[PDB]
Amino acid sequence: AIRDEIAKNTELSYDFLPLSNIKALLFFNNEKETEKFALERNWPIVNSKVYFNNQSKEKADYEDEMMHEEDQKTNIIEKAMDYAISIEN
Amino acid sequence: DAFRLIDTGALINNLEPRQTTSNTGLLNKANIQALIHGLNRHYYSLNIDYHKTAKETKMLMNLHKEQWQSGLKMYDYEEKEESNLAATKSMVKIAEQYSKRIEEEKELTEEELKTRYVGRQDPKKHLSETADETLENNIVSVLTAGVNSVAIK
Repeated sequence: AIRDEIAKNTELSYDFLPLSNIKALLFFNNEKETEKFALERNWPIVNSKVYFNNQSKEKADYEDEMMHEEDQKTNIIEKAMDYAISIEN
Repeated sequence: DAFRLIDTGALINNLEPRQTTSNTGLLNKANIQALIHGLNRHYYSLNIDYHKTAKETKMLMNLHKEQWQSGLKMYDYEEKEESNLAATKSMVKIAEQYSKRIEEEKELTEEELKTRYVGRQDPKKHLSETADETLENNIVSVLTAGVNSVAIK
């Protein structure tokens, strides 16, 4: 659970890090096992380097018209203007 | 206005006055008040109403509002109101500047809370000037702002 908690920090705090450091930071005994943990966490791997493209987040169960919507952005801005009119009426 | 003669006759008939607001003469006051009883002759007591068909009433309701921008309200007044919005933003600021200055001098000069001041309604006049004007300036910057863009794609 500690290594999984560190993996959440390594995404934002490390833009690019090589393979040898991930083994030393998280205390791994194998380099091949190090890349196995990156597959379950969806970490892109290149030569002698490991990037993170997962910094962008989405999904997270279901949300509608809340927390940075997609196609309702234009409407909600106009909907918020129409809510104050009915309160006065 | 109208006139109709009576002279002899026209009586022994239905009820002329009972129709609309007749049987009058409190003091001398009616209509132009140059008339009293006789008017021209006999107080014909004009009654002016109007009746239209279903087609005529359907016209003036939708046709007559203020002027004709109608059928599309979006772009007609969009450019005209947006071009003066820069000057409108500066003019509405002056209205707020004179708002609190009236309420500040209102409560400063009254230590009593009684009436020697012939102030029978003092607050509601200046309170509505800071409210209705504020209520006028904000709604025209919101309801019009909703259709001021509406671009989407």
